[PDB]
Amino acid sequence: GKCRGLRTARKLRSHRRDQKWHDKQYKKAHLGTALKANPFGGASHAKGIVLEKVGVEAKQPNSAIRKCVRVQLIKNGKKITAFVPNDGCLNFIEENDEVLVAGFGRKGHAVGDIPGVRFKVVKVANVSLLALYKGKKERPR
Amino acid sequence: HGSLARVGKVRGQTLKVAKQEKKKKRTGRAKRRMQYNRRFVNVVPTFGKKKGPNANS
Amino acid sequence: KEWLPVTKLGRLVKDMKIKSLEEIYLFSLPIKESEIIDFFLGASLKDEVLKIMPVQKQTRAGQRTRFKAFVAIGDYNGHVGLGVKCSKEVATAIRGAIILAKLSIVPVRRGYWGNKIGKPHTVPCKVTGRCGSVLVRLIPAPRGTGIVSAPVPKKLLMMAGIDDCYTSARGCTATLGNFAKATFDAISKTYSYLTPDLWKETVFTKSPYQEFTDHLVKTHT
Amino acid sequence: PVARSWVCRKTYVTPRRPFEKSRLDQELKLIGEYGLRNKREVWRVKFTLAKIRKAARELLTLDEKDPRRLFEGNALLRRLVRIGVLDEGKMKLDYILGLKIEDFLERRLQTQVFKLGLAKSIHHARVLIRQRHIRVRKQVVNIPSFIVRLDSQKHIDFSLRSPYGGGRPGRVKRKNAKKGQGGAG
RNA sequence: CUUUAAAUCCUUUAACGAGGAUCCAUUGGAGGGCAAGUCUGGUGCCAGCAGCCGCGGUAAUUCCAGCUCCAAUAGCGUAUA
Repeated sequence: GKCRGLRTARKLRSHRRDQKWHDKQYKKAHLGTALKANPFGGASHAKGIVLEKVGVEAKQPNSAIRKCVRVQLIKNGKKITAFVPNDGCLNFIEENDEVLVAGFGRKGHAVGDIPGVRFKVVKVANVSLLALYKGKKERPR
Repeated sequence: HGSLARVGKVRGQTLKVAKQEKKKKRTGRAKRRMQYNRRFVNVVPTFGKKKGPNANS
Repeated sequence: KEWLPVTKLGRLVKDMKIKSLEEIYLFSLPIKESEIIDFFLGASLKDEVLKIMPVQKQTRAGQRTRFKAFVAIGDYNGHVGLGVKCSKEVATAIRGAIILAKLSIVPVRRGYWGNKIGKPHTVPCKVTGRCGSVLVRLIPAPRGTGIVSAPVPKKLLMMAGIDDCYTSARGCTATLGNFAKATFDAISKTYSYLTPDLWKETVFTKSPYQEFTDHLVKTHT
Repeated sequence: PVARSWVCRKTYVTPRRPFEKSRLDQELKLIGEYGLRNKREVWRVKFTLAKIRKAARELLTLDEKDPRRLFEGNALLRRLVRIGVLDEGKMKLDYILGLKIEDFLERRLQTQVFKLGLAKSIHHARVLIRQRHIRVRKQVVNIPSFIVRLDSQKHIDFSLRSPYGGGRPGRVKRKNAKKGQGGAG
């Protein structure tokens, strides 16, 4: 610090509050605008329904068309794109299915070579993709 | 080929091999002890070039 | 293979008239032969390669690379050391780093923490070292708490003998060479600190040069 | 409003470093030459040693000739005397910092029974405690993590219904005898 | 038999009660951090792996399958504050 005395508290309190308010992560984590812009609203998981299946292209260095699912939410109705975790599981998902959408790991940020899409699918038709991938259960039609 | 937007190709065409038998373990009591006596007691890593326990030379 | 002394220090220590390197550290004599330390110390000396760093030049015809090595030396009871070498062949760099680590060898005088019993196990004071952006600090520790640090101070201090020390670093500690040289400078400044037990006025013993000049002048000119 | 406890505390702590060869090899040697089951026992003993060392550091950071420092001083000293880790030669406050993992792992019931010569192997000693054979002070103990105190060290013996030290034979001998008598006639 | 308003839970004693003790121990990984195979077959910038760097173009120590290995072991992995 700079100011050093006995009765020096107000100026340093104002300095601490202003320089903490000028931080970026603290401003993101303590204002209602970022919580309003978040479709989940601080929720770990949020179920939705499927209206279309559009696969997005890859990025500049690598070229592999990775398939994705557009899911409309129920609590908000916003159209957010999800991403299938494993290989060949797009046959496990159909139109107007009961999917469960969660985050991917970067606190709501784009990850890797997939542009724009930030979410994924962990459960479809009230069963996980792991059981369908390992063939432990069967999706009921 | 032909239809590019088709998923599950690498598992759609592959080879399927069944499983095999399974022995008895020590539930980690002497399993890591066998790890110790087959990793450091018998063989040692060379100073400069390492040698793992699964290095099938 | 066979040792032939060329300097005066090697000839005097092979003449069997110097007991330890303690009086060499009193007189601060420079060491120019690596095998003198082999004459003093026994089989308690081992080596440990740190990391091979692939630095490179660049010329008209592509880029040309050579290997940069590090090694840590020092027995458990007493002295430490460090050596940096960079050459084309990795093996010659290893032997050169071993030789240069045998050249630069310094001791550390361990102290106690609070009460005093048995043998010293920690640093006598809070000493720091810096050769760049690294601000490394040594802290005295109680008996048997174990060193805690980055694990390359852990291997350096287990090569040293100080089993109880807290550390604190600051800066870009990703670079291994600068950080290792900084903690070497921090551990080498142990004797360069005035202590309350050492305020007795020092005596000046007779130098081995002062007694054996007449022997060396007839041994080698 | 219920008559409940809600008093729960942890016993093992996980290290900050996830994977490193030195401490893993050290605790592997401790399990191999002490016959533990997993890392939970050695982590629990390390946590108890850390608590004792923290209490010792809190005692030594106080000033001399203080009644509280003396109070938990001879309290902790007499407790480590009664467990059977220290001895009658070194009962000073500066000898508590020189304790190792071996000093607290030696007082386990499994290691004590293995060192008593009443069993064959370390794992055999652990299962022999686990099979409810060996009692202390006319009371059987099936738990291998029993800290043996110094005074109760000559009171380790087989129970009355343990077949190895006198008693009724178990299922195997009577089944073998019944099968032999059935096959004889 | 005991506890219990009466039961059930624990302990005790009877009679049964395992030889591949099928009375079968699961979860993520194996290029670096990050402990752990340049093992063997398949498509070969397609399908995928990957929190970061990147790996995939016709012999992949990273993809998909079998053995071996490596971490905690009735526990382990993912997301969110």
